[PDB]
Parts: sequence; structure tokens; C-alpha cells
Amino acid sequence: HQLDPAFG
Amino acid sequence: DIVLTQSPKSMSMSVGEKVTLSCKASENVDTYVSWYQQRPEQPPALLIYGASNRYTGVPDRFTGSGSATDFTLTISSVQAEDLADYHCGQSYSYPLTFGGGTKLELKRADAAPTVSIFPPSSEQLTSGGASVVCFLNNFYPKDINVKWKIDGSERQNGVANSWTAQDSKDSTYSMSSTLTLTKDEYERHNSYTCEATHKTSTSPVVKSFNRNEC
Amino acid sequence: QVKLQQSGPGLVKPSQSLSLTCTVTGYSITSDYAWNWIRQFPGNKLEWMAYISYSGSTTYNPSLKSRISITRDTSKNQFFLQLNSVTTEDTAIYYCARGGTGFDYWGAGTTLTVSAAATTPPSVYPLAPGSATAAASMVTLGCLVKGYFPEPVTVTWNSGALSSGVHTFPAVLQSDLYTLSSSVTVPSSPWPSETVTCNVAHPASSTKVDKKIVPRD
Repeated sequence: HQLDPAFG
Repeated sequence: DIVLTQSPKSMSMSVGEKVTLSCKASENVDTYVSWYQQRPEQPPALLIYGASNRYTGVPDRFTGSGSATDFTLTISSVQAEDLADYHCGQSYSYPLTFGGGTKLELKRADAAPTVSIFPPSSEQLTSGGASVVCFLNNFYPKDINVKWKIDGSERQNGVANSWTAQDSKDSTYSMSSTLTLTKDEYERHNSYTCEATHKTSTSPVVKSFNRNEC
Repeated sequence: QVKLQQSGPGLVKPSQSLSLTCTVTGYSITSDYAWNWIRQFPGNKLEWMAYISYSGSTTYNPSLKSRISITRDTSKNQFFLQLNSVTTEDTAIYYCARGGTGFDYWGAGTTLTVSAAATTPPSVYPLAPGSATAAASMVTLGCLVKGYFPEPVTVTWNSGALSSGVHTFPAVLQSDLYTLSSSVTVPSSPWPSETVTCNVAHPASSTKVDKKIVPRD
């Protein structure tokens, strides 16, 4: 569950 | 918020060439640039993410690179199914942003436009309308400039232009230019000209008609 | 696998507010990822609007956070977008999308038209040649369709019999009504001698008109 900086 | 500029606005090339699209950022965005493809009347699909990583399903002729500021999408071998719009966006900073997009067209032999101008139909005039239409068909490249003249004068009011997207057969473009005025207006002038200036000719391509010509 | 589908009003009055639904299949919106909303304007320019993380957090693009809101229904596995005091600058195509590594999955997206116009039938007018312009072999006839709302118009020539040499252009806006034109270039063998009819159809207005291009006087 690796989301980019902008997400979450 | 960090602005993402896409240098190539419209890139024209042959099948089997080598296209490198550029995407620049305002500030550092590390490696968080993704590239999306968008065939007409279709939604964007992920192509490249993490600057380089190729998204599951993306053929090989697609490769990206770049580090926090200057990135590029390379298509080793261009195919007909690569003929589309390409977008790029960062996902590093809060307000996620995209660029203006880069349209990839097809290169073809130049072609002069076929101009046709029609006087308003009696059906419309009888209702008080007065529309003069002009068709600049099957021509290449995109760039052209139409201009209306009434009794030798330019006229900018009423002109509503329309351009079709590149043709998926002869790869040409097509435009219609319409001029609208009230019959009262239309009946005090007599010479109506549709003047065009394409790059396939040193002189303007003009179509015209005189109202007192049945 | 993952699947996203938008739905909602297709045409609204300005200043009104509304909600666009996004229903996803194949994945739980409480499981992971940020669930966004993106709109694309008439020019291909894309614009991020807002998202609702799987955890519940919400984030909005600063320039729209004054009039919008993202919400959800974990039960029915959907999320919605509400827009208020909408303006005409808001007509565009709206996409719901899942973000993680960039924008993963997108939906077909739905188009929204913000207009005050009322459904009104179009005016189909025949466009015969100006008597003098028609360079030999091929001749070009036209067909003007003005002042109709909403889209789309359907235009064919000779019930479909004609297909090659036809040019239909995108509908534009004259005031707040559309105008569209179509053309067909046929051999100078056909026309006067062979009837050509353009057929226009306006589903919305339930209108349907055939118009024959006859040589002018």
C-alpha cells in the first residue's frame, strides 16, 4: 500500500 | 502549485520513427511523474509511473526517464496505435496537476484545401436568416487562416469556425466557417468572399459570389 | 479486476448544485488507495478536483474547495462529488479515478453541460452550389443545422447510402444553441440528376427531418 506523497 | 509544462504541443511524425516527449516541472517533484495516453473519445490510461516504471500492459517501445524537473517519454518505435494525446502529471505535491498535453499526429504529403462557399438558402432567408457557409476541405497541414470579405471589407462579427480532428484515412483536416447576419444586413451588400491562405500556395485561395447573380 | 463507472445529471441550470456518483466494482474503497475525481475541459486539459482516501481523509484542489465536497457510502461502495453555484465554465467531462502510483484506473467518465437553454428543435437548411463554384468532376453540397439544444445531432446522407466524401463538423455555440454543418462531395454526374438527401435527427427534441438539396434558381 505505497501511495505517492500527494495521496493520503 | 508546481506547473508542469509539456514542450511538444503537436508532434508530427512517421510510423516507425523515434519520438521523445518532454515534460518539465516548476519545482522538484522527485520521481513522481506519470504519463497517460488518451486515444480519441477514450479515457486516459496509465502508461508510465514513477518516472520510469512501465505500467502493467504497456509495450516496450515506451520508456521514461527524468529526475525531479526534466522528464521524457520515449517511444522507440512509433505505431499507428500510438497516435494519440499524451499527458503527464506529478503526484508529489498536494494539488495534483497535469500539463497541457502533447498531441501526436501523423505526417503526410501536403494537400491544398478544396474551398466551397454557398449563399444562404431561400428557406432560411424567408425566415429572416442569412448564413453564408464556406467549406475548406481535405487539407494539410492543420494551420490555415480563413477570412471573410464583404464588398471587399473584412468582417469579424458572426464568424463561427469549426475544425474536424485529423482524418483516419487520408490524414487530412477539414474546416467549415460560417458567417451569420440578418437578411436586412445581407441585402445591402452584394459581393461575398471566402478567402483562405494555406501554406501550399503563395496566393490566397478564394471562393466568392455576387448576390445579383441568380 | 478494478472497475469504475460514473453517473449523474447530464444537463443543469447554472448556480444549481448537484452530485456525481462513482460506483466501483472489484475493489473496496475502504481497503486502500485514494479515490479521486478529475475533470477534463474542452481542450484535453485535465484538472484534479479532490479525493477521499480509503481511511476517510478528504483533499480538495484549492481553486474549487469553496464549492465542492467529496463523500462516500462504504456500504454500496461508491463515492460522490457535489458542486454548487455551478457556472458554464464547468461544462466538461468528469472522471472518477483511483490514485496510488499515479492515476491507476479511470472510468468511462461522464459529460456535464451547464446551460440555461431549453430543448428546441434544430433548423435544417439545404446548401446547394452557388451556381458557379464546382470545379469539374466533383461537386460539394452542404447542410446547415442551427439553433438546437441539447446535443447531439445525427446526420446522414441518403439514409446512409453515402459515406465516402462526407464531412461532419463539431457543433459550436451561437448564443446558447448549437449549430453544426455537414458536407458531401459527389461526382458531377450525380447531383442534379440524382437526388441527394441529408437526414438529421434530434433524439432529445424527438425531431427528424429529411432535406433534399435541389439546384437553386
